[PDB]
Amino acid sequence: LSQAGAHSLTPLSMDVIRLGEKTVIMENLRRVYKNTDTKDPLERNVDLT
Amino acid sequence: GTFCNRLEWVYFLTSGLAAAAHAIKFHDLNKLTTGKMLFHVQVP
Amino acid sequence: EANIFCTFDHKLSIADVGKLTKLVAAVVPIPQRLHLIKHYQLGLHQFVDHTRGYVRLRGLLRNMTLTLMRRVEGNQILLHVPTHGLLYTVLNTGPVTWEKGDALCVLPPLFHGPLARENLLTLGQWELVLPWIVPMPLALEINQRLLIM
Amino acid sequence: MENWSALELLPKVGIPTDFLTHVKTSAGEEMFEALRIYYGDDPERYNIH
Amino acid sequence: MENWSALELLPKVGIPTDFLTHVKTSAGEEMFEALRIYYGDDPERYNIH
Amino acid sequence: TVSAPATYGNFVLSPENAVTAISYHSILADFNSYKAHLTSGQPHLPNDS
Amino acid sequence: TVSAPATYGNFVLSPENAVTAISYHSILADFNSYKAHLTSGQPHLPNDS
Repeated sequence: LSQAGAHSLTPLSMDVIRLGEKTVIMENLRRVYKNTDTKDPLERNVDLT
Repeated sequence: GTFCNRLEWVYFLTSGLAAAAHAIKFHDLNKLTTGKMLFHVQVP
Repeated sequence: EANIFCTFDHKLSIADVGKLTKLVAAVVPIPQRLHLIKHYQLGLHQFVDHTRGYVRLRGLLRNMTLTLMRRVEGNQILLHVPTHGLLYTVLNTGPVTWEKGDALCVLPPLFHGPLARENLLTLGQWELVLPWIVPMPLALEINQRLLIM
Repeated sequence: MENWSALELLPKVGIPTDFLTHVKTSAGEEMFEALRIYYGDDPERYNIH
Repeated sequence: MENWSALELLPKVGIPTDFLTHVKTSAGEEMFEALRIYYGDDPERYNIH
Repeated sequence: TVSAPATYGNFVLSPENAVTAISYHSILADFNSYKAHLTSGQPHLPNDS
Repeated sequence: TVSAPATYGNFVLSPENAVTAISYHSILADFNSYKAHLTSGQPHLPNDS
């Protein structure tokens, strides 16, 4: 699978955070659901009883 | 006594309120009725 | 004092300013004789009421002040009250002929019979109704006829 | 409605307009389809929107 | 009553848009006036008179 | 022997006429001569469109 | 200390703007850019008026 594909690489900018030598990319998805129709699946309706 | 000679002056573009504005001089507002801008947008 | 500025809460399109620009030197009634006035009390539309009395409209109109319509420029009206004595010009839409020699009076308008009901200004519900300018013998004739009635 | 300001303001074409009857006789007897007659100097051409 | 054929036909300068809320909410709740909200593709822009 | 026009005289729309056709639903024939004679202040066109 | 626009936005109408203004009572700003981008076919302007 890793032998299959992923040949070249390109640099691009984003933002990361460092937590216990683990760097993880922070991301938000407002630009993919800005003026769209479907609801953002991170916005959720939880329900207690 | 003497005259109230201590008067001073203020300008528009010296004020920072022009940062909220886009000042445009155009000598025919009296011949102008409305000013419209119409926007077209497709949705993703 | 003399030049009276009115306004509009609604925008005028090109049709509205087009039918306003043929209303220059028309006499309109103003009840207040104030300076910064508003367009809902302009004209007789706030005072017109069918099945209320023509004589009431007649008395309030002869009690109302009169002014001349000149120079709209877009959301502005520039009413000017005519001074007493000086020559002015008038433009009537009341379907009645005139004469170089007679005098005039101002009466609440009647229906002529074609029933147009469009005095070339309407803003939503609000409309403009113009007082008829009537030559003196017809004015005293309609006055005496409503008195006999 | 035909804006007669557009006629009173635009440069026209010089024509020796010759017709047999009088102008007012052709006018009031309605040979044409739309007229616009002012007997003074109408200032309605001067204001543009 | 504005000429929407004149909007769809004439060349238009592009922008990065920013509506505060979602744009269909702004259309359905009238932040502006004369909102042409046709779905699909209406070919009524083609015929010119 | 009389000298007749050998073909129909062609009428062509100006590119300036096209914008008035789309936007304002009207055509003013020979628009550029009107604009030039208006700018120059000349009141009478030397010829008709 | 920041920069500031030293004078007002001097904006003026074209001659064909004046002709459309007297004819059809309307102004379409930067008319020549609209006409040139319409004849070329590029449907996106660089800037507005």
